[PDB]
Parts: sequence; C-alpha cells; structure tokens
Amino acid sequence: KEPEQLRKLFIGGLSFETTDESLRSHFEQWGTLTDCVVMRDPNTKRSRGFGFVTYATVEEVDAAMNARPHKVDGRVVEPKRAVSTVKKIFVGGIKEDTEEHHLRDYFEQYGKIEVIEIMTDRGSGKKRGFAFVTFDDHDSVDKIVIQKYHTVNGHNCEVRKAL
Repeated sequence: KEPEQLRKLFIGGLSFETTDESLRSHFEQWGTLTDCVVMRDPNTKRSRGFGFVTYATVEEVDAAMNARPHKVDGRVVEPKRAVSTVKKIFVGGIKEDTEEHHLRDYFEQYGKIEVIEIMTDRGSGKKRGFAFVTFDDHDSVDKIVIQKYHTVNGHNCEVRKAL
C-alpha cells in the first residue's frame, strides 16, 4: 500500500455548506475514499472552508486531480496533494548531452509543459548540466518531486521545485 500521505488531497476553498458526506460523495467519483473530513471549528462547528480526502491508491489521487476543476456544492475547490505550490522545477545532473526532447518526452507525462530551459554557460554557451521545466499546473510538479528517482537520458537526475 502506498504511504497514506501520498494518497491524501487537501481540498481548499470549500463551500461552508460542504460536509464530510457531500465532500465524500463528490470525491468518491474518482476512487475509494478511506477518509474524508471537512475541517470545522471545534466550538461553533462552522466549516473552516477546507478538508481532506484520502484515496485508497495514488492512481485514484491522480484521477481526482485530472478531473479538476472540481465544483463541490456549487463552488470550485482547490485540491492539492498533501505536503512532502509552484509550476516550475529544477532538473539537475543532466550533463551536456541532454537535449530538450529528452526532457520533454519524460516530463510531458507528468503534465503539460510550457517552457523547457536548458541552462548554458553565459560565457561559453556550453550546457551546464541542468534545466528548468515549467508546467501549466502545479500538480505536475507535485507528482514529480515526490518521486524518489528521475531518469532522463540515462542520467539520474536531481529534481526539485524551482521558485
């Protein structure tokens, strides 16, 4: 079983009318939910406007994220994977033989790429062995940086959020 943290979505921007039950009914469209909670004030029981859902598998999380935008109880909400929000990554260790198509063909499977920037030496124009990739959506980055490994053009790459 995948670690539970990797199976959780934080759902921000809830309708205050959303309940555990309606949040669950919504998000069960994309998978089995092992947990589903709307955060409320301990005293007033008034919604705090966010909650979390936990799916049985990461593929279900992916399904839910791919089904954004989610309108729950009339309001578009903001699902994000639980922490381990940017659209850009640093990709290091790609050396001088890694080209844009290597980066694209790999990373485009995480989501839509807007910019690939292979870093070259300001003086010499030689590849510096790292790149930045900008995606159209943060979940691409969130999926990427939770991976233990990235292999691109046969290189073991170091990938992290870029800001």
